Amino acid sequence: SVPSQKTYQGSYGFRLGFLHSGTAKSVTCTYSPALNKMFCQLAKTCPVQLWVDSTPPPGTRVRAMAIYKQSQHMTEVVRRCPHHERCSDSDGLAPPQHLIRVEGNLRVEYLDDRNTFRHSVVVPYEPPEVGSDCTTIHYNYMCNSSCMGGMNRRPILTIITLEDSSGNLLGRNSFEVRVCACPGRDRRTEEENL
Ligand SMILES: [Zn+2]
Repeated sequence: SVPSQKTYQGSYGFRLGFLHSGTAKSVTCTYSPALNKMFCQLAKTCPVQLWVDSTPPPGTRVRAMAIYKQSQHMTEVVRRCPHHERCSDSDGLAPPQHLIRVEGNLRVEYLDDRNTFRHSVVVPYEPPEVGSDCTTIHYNYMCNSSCMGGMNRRPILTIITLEDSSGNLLGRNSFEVRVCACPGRDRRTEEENL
């Protein structure tokens, strides 16, 4: 089937935020508010912020999953291409087929859905620090959008879900993603078409 991608702030006022990085040649990750699209480099740190109005109960978890944006590819599971799947970039935690990984969190958990076969990565939800207003999760995309045999130029969306310790849905948000070599340039160019 196909995972829901409907925005749902829920009772905790769950929202996503991103760094305002700009489009200079040096940027490794930059978000476009106009396109609700993230442009980032392969395996590089991609900061995604979790903003809430109320602190979720203990045991709450955060899940990330990718799905193809185009309706004619939506049913196809998003996974790494043969090359990167076989490439030796393993961190010892993430399965080799998974596109999305989380770095700097030893409590990260990966899942191959037994029924839908969709891949996803989840971490415990942690309240914002003192003086801090949001929680930051560092994601890494282990395949380029252009990868032959993988996404193969097909656009993807990343769906972030907030769930309780039992898996019940608490909140949902999403954004488009493009993994490329020059995020800044690519973002600036796609926004010109506006
Ligand atoms: Zn690849």
